[PDB]
Amino acid sequence: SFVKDFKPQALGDTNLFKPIKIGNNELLHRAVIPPLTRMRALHPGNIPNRDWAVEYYTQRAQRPGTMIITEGAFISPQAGGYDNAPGVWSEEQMVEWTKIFNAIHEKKSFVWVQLWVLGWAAFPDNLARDGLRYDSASDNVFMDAEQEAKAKKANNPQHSLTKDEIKQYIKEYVQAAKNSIAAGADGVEINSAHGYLLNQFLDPHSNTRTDEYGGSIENRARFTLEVVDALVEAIGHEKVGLRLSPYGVFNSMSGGAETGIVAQYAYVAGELEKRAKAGKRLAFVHLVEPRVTNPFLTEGEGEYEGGSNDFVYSIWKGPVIRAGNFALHPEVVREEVKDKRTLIGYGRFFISNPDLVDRLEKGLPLNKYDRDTFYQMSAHGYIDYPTYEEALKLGWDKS
Ligand SMILES: Cc1cc2nc3c(=O)[nH]c(=O)nc-3n(C[C@H](O)[C@H](O)[C@H](O)COP(=O)(O)O)c2cc1C
Repeated sequence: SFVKDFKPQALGDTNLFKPIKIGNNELLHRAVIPPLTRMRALHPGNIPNRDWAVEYYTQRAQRPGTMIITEGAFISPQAGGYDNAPGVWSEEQMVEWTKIFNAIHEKKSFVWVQLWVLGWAAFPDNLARDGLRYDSASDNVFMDAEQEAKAKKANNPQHSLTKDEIKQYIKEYVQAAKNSIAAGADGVEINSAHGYLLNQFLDPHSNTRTDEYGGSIENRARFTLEVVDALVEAIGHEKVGLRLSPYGVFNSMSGGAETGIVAQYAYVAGELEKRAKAGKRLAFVHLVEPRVTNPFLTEGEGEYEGGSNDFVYSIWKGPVIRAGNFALHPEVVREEVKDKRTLIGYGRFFISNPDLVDRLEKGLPLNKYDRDTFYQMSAHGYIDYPTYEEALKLGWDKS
């Protein structure tokens, strides 16, 4: 069915539908598909689903000039920990990724691959199964109760990365970025948000190191900046974007309770723009909004008013994508896009509406999303959401 008490608003007379150039890509509009894990990848091998992947993406790449940011993908075996999330380190993985990339392109849309590294968010059992470590910045702070229960049951303790293992992850980043480009992706996105490894180093609560990787705004931000600097040399700055979540609390991150949280992030921005002046300006900066501090909280739940993302605009002068409870607040997006370099990432509503863009343009009703199939091994709740026409044919009230 459609969203019940939702009063849609046509957004075609806004900047959301004005073209803009991101990297080498020329989008026909500014409503992007943010990275979304759906757990349909095949085990073993973390192979992208060969039965439904192309169809799912293809349905979403229907409105021409759309920028699609893929589900997070592990850059390596030690970077993962989820059996059904896809990888981007093997041939078997890349063969299926090329098919995907082609279909999106055939529909005249673009595709950026999110490079993923779990850190303490990965299941220790899975890693221990395959003889892998349970990595993280520190080893005297854990994610949560069950995460430590799992870790010990499987006798796979949290391991503080050495400077050499940190370098190894950087190797793995470059390579994954190359195979993504080599396979035909328009560029990659560095996931340095939602509490995964990179964020785990940025954050003062999770990072209690004393070396060159801990102890100061400069040191915490070091691992993140070294990936940006490594990927920029391997595939070029206009094929590299960074995703951050300043006020995120997901996966045990500090957020607005950390009095120095803003200073930590203003520092990352300042350095990104520094490089921008040196010619090397990243394709974008993706920003998860405080509106949502936890993706698995209903729209409206986990809203942080004590903080804002606006400060980034003062430092970074490039394109900035914003994701966070925008679908049901067109009146908010209206104001937000009045700014000239801002894109809106729609997540939960891009799952249920493969034709979201047109619905957004025309202020047409939205399809309710089924929270239960987000992470299901099924095609249902995956590729079977109907477009407006079909919902009308189904009679989701209007026959
Ligand atoms: C099913 C699901 C999976 C997600 N997977 C990822 C992920 O792989 N990486 C990422 O950084 N964000 C992920 N997100 C967060 C989205 O990118 C987006 O920021 C979030 O849904 C908030 O926007 P919304 O209100 O439009 O959904 C996910 C969200 C959902 C609901």
